[PDB]
Amino acid sequence: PLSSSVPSQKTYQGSYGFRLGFLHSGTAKSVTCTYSPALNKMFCQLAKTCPVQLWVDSTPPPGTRVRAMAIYKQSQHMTEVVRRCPHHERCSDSDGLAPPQHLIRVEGNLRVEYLDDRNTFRHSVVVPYEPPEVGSDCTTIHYNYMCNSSCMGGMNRRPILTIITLEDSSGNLLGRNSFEVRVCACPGRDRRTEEENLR
Ligand SMILES: [Zn+2]
Repeated sequence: PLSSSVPSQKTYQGSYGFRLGFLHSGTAKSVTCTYSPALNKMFCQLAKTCPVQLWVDSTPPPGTRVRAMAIYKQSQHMTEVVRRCPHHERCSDSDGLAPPQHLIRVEGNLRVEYLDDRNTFRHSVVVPYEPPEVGSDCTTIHYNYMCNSSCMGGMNRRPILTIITLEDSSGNLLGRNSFEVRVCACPGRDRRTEEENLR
C-alpha cells in the first residue's frame, strides 16, 4: 500500500564508527554482484549472493542487530512500500523463513527475523550483529534480492535504495548508511554501461 512515513536515509556513523564496505568485483560479464563506488550503487542478480560488509572502529555491545530495508529513490514514490511483484510473490520461491512478499532476504543465518511493520506497512529483515573474525576487519552479511528492477507490478524500473541501520537490543538507532541497488540480469554489464552514463 502507501506508507504514511518516509524512513530517514541520512548517513550517521555514531559512536561506533559505522560504515559499509563492498567486494570490489569488477565488471566481467560473469560477476553476479558488483558495487560501483562512482554511483554508490550495487548491481546484483536476482537471488544471487550480495555481500555487504559492516565496518566499525568500535565494537558495539552484545544484543546489537542489523536491519535492511528498501525504499524508492524518486520523491514521487517514497511513500510506496517496496515489495515483490505478484509473479514472484506467488513463485515457488520460499527459503522456509522469509515472507513471500519481501524484497530482501538474508541467506546463511537461522537467526534471521522478518518484520511487517504494522503501523508503517514497511518490510525489513534483521540479523544479529557479530564482531569480525579475529584477523578480519569487517562483518559480512549475504543479502538476496528476490525481484528484478525490471518487474512490472513491482519496482517497475524505479530505482530503490537499501537502508542498513545499526540498532541496539531495544531498537534504538546506533548508525545508518545506504546504497542504491539495481537488480538486473547483467550486473557486470549494466554497471559498466551505467558507469559510462556518467563521465
Ligand atoms: Zn518480480
